[PDB]
Amino acid sequence: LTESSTSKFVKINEKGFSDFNIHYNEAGNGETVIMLHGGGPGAGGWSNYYRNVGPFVDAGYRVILKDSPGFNKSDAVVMDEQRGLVNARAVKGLMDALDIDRAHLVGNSMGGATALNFALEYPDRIGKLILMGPGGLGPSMFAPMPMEGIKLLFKLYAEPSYETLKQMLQVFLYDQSLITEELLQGRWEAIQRQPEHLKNFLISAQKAPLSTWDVTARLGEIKAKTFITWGRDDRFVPLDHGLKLLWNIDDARLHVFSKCGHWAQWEHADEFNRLVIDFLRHA
Amino acid sequence: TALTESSTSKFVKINEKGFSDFNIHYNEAGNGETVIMLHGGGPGAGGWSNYYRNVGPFVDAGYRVILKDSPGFNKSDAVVMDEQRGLVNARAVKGLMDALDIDRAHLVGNSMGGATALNFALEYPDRIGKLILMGPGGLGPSMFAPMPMEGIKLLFKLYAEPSYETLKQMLQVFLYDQSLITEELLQGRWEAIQRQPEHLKNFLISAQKAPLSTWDVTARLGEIKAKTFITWGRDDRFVPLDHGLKLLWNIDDARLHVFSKCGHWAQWEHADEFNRLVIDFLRHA
Amino acid sequence: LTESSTSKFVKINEKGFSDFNIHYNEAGNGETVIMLHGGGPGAGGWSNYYRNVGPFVDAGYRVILKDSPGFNKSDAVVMDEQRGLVNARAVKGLMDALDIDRAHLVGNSMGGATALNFALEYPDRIGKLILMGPGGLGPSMFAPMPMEGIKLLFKLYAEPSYETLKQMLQVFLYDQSLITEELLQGRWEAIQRQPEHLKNFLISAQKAPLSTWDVTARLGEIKAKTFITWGRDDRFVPLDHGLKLLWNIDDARLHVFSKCGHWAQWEHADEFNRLVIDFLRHA
Amino acid sequence: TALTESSTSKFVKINEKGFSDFNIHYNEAGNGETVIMLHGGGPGAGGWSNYYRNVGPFVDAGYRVILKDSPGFNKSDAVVMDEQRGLVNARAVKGLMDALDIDRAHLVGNSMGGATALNFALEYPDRIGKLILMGPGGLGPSMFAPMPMEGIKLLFKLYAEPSYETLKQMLQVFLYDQSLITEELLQGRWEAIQRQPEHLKNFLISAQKAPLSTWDVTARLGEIKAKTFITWGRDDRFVPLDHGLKLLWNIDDARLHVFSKCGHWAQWEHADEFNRLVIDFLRHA
Repeated sequence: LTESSTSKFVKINEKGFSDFNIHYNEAGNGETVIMLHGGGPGAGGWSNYYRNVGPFVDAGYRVILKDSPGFNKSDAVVMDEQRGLVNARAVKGLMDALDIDRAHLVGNSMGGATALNFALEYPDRIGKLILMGPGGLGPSMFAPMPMEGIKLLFKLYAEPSYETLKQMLQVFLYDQSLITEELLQGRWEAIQRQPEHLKNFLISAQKAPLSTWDVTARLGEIKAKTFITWGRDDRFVPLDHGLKLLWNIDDARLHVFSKCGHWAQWEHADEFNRLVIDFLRHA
Repeated sequence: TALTESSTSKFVKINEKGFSDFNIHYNEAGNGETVIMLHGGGPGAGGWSNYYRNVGPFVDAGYRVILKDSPGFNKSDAVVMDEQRGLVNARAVKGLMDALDIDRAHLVGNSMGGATALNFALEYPDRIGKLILMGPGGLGPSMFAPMPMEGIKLLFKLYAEPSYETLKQMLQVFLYDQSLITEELLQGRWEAIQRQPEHLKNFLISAQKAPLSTWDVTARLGEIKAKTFITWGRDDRFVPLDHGLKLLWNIDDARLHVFSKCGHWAQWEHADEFNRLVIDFLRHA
Repeated sequence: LTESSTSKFVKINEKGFSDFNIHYNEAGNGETVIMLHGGGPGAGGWSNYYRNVGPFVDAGYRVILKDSPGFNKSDAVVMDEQRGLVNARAVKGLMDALDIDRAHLVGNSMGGATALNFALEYPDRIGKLILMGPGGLGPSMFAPMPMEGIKLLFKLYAEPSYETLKQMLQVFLYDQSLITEELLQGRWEAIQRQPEHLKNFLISAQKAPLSTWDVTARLGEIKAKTFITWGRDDRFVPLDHGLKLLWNIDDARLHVFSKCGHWAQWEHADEFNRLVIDFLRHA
Repeated sequence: TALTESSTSKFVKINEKGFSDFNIHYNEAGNGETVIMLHGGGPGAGGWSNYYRNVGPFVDAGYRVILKDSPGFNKSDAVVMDEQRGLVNARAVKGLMDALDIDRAHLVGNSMGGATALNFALEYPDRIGKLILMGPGGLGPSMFAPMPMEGIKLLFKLYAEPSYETLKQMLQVFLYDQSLITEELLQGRWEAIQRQPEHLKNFLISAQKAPLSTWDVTARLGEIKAKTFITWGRDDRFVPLDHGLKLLWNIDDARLHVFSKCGHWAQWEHADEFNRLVIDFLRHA
């Protein structure tokens, strides 16, 4: 499987979306599993889950790596509401235009916020819920905020540069040796590729700061089976939020990887894949 | 042969520091890599009672499974210990391995058994494979839970004043869903208490000689190089959830899994999930 | 100062209150400080703050030890709403009939929930906010619930007895030697004195379980200077809620006493008094 | 005499384990019970710089205040240490007390100074009065914060590549309200770095000989009998808030106070509150 071989597009229509073009990568048959990427500059479906797409399709699943509105190859956009909620509406739209009643969700950071919102708004359209360091869960009980990674994230959005990108990555990953010239230059080009997304993201932040993302109060509503994962060494989202989800979502479980940053499905792809696939198959 | 408590029941004499021709009872089945499961420290605890929902699946997965009765518990010989139990128990595990010609073994440890497993990993690093901890005890104070915790108070109350009712109360506190307690579970455990009364008295004499605080091996966790899998019940009223974090941060290569709607016994209350997760860990980690 | 010498009554009129008689103990002149008791059987204004009333009045404060509706000498009542909110309405009523525009609040357990609700509903009628192991803050991130103390609390309400009372007290206090025959028999008589309160409390619990008490979502609204105290060894309310309040209430501080149960103002009266009086005078 | 940095500036030669006629600089004023305040470990740290917002109020409250410059910092003599700094610094505090005929002293310690105070309480229990800890360092891993923390990364970066800009960045990370940084605070600290460059190099050589991990005295906290007051900034990006809990649970008689909207320096960013709380503790605890 490759980026282009799975590259596809589709227009959607929802509350705040009218003939909006959404990009994504598809492969495999069976139950549908929609993986949602984070909110960092240059983020995208394939770039974030290219190490999970293969194993999951083999496991007999229909994998869809979706590009959220205002990211990668999906159309640009400015949001007046918390991205979590808006992103979820975009998800429903993609499954409607594509005719998909049920879908398993896998979401990291912004993707996790999106997944949480989707489960709250459309509980009848979601299968199992998988969260990897989801964002927008309010204050941490131990970590000063904004967290290290968040400060670098906004810094990168407001003042894009190779240097700042690297600094963000060094804080993004636990094992510094994983930061290669290929990875650096790779995402570097992605950011410069579509600057409009960077500015639009910042404008949206103005309209809806992270505080409008906190859906903690509605966690008791989610009834979908949930699997929470966290990198023990995540400098972007607080580890204690993993406990928050574990205690407030009726049926959930928590798995924490050691020597792991904010990119668990990538830094510990093998264990992540085995765990989630096992979770989807037997849970 | 059918796999039952009786069909798997065996005994072996061990020799090690503090042990001379000491009889250890255990339940064994299967062939392949060795997995020794170590039980908790409550009155009436034993290998079979702790792990009867796990032995079958592990054997079927291709492992040689040994459910060991630690010294001073169930069918193993009686003893009054003057040293911390985790260390003494660890010496017993080595003694059993030596006696059965087992070079290396994966360890699964619950509570006292978890402390035992940690001591084993520290004292005999070349004799252990992977390390599985299920709510290990003796790791010192909690950063959030007042101590002694509910489960510990009932454990000591049962040791001093054994009764069927107090046993039921302790089991209830150790669970998330108290309705899961069966008449058969209670009866089996009550019989273990009634039929080996000396173990309760000896445990208390031992506890006075070596308080639970002497079980704390936190300071040496950084020495453990065995790949470790830590499991905890989100609703454990016996040992503190934050100790799972303590282990996750201090042991070099570990991962932590917390089960929701689960009391202290993750291996029992969430047996299927526990079995799948641990077997996957042993096979692919 | 004594119980009777400060014993007083007063009728109030609020949303769910019409000519409702509220009891309390008063002494001293100056700024008004209203202390609210916990929700355990036999609880009451004087019985819970008799070690703090003296020092505070001397500090130049007008101290009012209020009996919440359905407790001690105040009229009986059955609530259909979370007690925190109802209790706050009773507080406003007491200050209205008594003509008190501003008041400093000191609340333990149920009293803390009451204080939080009052600050949220009537922010223009509160001075400084002092919380001591306040209840109704949702799930704990570490403590299994119901907590040890809560189980004994309900056990005592449903099946009143000398034995259960003692067991509750042993879990209520850190230092077991403080449990004397005088204290035991003392509160024992108080409980049996008015059984109607016990049954009414249980009925109210049916109408509004602890889940309707969680006002966490509105903590960001409180602007009153807040002082949070917690017993390190509290087996009734989770220590991590102290951090919850510290992070969500704009201007707060946290003090944790070691070797201390769920009755901080009593178990560590001297330090508690110095700290809070200093807080009221200089904060 | 007016109380200024210069008017309080003094020097004393000390003799102790590892010290022979070693010159220690300190700032002193007041009379009464002795309170020795120990500074943090960042480049340019010193007694006056750490505590100039506290010395006046403490002296006015009736205490003899000594703001000590630890070995290898500010105006005290240079040194390359091969043992953990907290212990070596503690020996220096005793040396200073012996040289000045001070029998017992209350200690206030920030960061490295907090580690120093803990070591002092452990090694010389009969020479300490009350113990005040303000964000003490070297207490091992955090149960929640990834390490090294932001403040630690900047501290080591400044030690290796000193610059005014990196100094400002470090100070910003150590505060909650970054706008509180003044030109005078930065200039004073920058001068301490520029005028004693050897301290930065010696600190790094010392750190290689005795990593921060050797500073961890967690295992002995139960030995401390001094009444202890632990203070922490809720927004400390240098040392973890949960270590405040660690101290609260392991030290026999302690209390914990956490300031909101406060970075690492509770004594500086919330000076008035800190002064009132600590003075009340020394007087009535």
